[PDB]
Amino acid sequence: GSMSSFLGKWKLSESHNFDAVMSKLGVSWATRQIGNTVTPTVTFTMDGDKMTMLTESTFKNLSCTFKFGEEFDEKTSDGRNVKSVVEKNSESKLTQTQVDPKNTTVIVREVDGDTMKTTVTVGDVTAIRNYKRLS
Ligand SMILES: CCCCC/C=C\C/C=C\C/C=C\C/C=C\CCCC(=O)O
Repeated sequence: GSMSSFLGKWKLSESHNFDAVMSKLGVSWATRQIGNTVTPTVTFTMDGDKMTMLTESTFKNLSCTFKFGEEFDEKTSDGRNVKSVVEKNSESKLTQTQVDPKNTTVIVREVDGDTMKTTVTVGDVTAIRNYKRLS
């Protein structure tokens, strides 16, 4: 219920054009390289009206918890302090916009069966990241 398809765990399987989006984010060379190697595992759980998305890689394990529509501060993996809002588009889709003062990153995550497609957009640049559902 409310993001039922999002519940559970997810491992990255493919990433296309990701160095473009986060060169544009000014992510350092070194953190970008790690971004291009590691395959995070994100977990969602819905807990009442608050959803939590945990990301686990060898780099960092970050997690954050949000109401939909409700702005909230966040530290990104790379280290930018951003103001985020996650909107519910549908039951199989949500959209996390991330505002720092240099750029705004929009992150569409969309569940379709065993795939969650994560589209990441900074201005005119776009990367797509697919996660295969675990178990
Ligand atoms: C612990 C984080 C692991 C991710 C890779 C590590 C570093 C990459 C560096 C910067 C990434 C910065 C911005 C990209 C914005 C959103 C990506 C999350 C999409 C997803 O949910 O796939």
